[PDB]
Amino acid sequence: LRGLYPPLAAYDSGWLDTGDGHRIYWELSGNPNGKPAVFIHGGPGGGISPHHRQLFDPERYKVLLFDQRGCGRSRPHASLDNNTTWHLVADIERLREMAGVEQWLVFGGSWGSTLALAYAQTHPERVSEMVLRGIFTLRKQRLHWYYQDGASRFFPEKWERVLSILSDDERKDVIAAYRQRLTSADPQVQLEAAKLWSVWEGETVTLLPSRESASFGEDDFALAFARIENHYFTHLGFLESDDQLLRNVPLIRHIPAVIVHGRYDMACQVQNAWDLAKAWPEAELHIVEGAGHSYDEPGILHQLMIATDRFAGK
Repeated sequence: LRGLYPPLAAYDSGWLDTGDGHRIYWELSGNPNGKPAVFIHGGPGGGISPHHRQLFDPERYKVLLFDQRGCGRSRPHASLDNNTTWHLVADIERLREMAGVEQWLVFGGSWGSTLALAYAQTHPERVSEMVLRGIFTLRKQRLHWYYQDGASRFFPEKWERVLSILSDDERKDVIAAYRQRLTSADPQVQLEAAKLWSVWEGETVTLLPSRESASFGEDDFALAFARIENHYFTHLGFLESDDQLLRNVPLIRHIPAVIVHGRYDMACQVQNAWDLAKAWPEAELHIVEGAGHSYDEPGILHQLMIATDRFAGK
């Protein structure tokens, strides 16, 4: 189809205690005995949404949605204690064993494409196919484009607000100036910065401006989102190799995949989708023209709904 499936209820939900201070939220909607699928939300620190359920066929898919760690209803709110790429990879497996799935489709866009890759490349037997979107491999060039010099040139008026709170010395490294504030003993300080990191993204993640970019300002979300995002970026996704994710594709090349990406996606450039495709020829790349970063862009949504329907009713 072109649009989302109609709204529906999760058939199950709960909290999985990780054992190191974390209790992660997880839903279960679709079909009990259907094709097992997992949704991997993006923007490190963003959270799942009821809309993420309407993205898969109700009668054919059993989708597992889960809040990441310190975000969403996942308990330890804004907790950056034991919250890295590799810890999250462990949570996907727990949820798998728990869910009782031996292998499933990994649906994840933006940061979720990152985690999808990082998970697929360490558990190649647990993914049947992958549907990636707005590819994000976490290379230094990519963090620099959205948080230092690049996206800035397209939203000069929006980036001045993000810079307003930084001293000139502090302006030569936005990511770090923001890690100070975000990890301030003072929380009013860390909320002022959190609201400025969040809104920047919510405002450049769509081609045309939408009113729903306001949600990124909301204190709680903005506190978790900003500090979790800046956390992972500060550690470079916790990968030791700028290109560990590209330079590790052979391990999953054998896995059916579809790659959707907006030509004008300002959060993660097309260059990432192309680079990954240039390395994974068996994957079907779809550079949707006239669109931005958000999954819900009409052109990106289409290809996503098409990939999903195909990967299930093959």
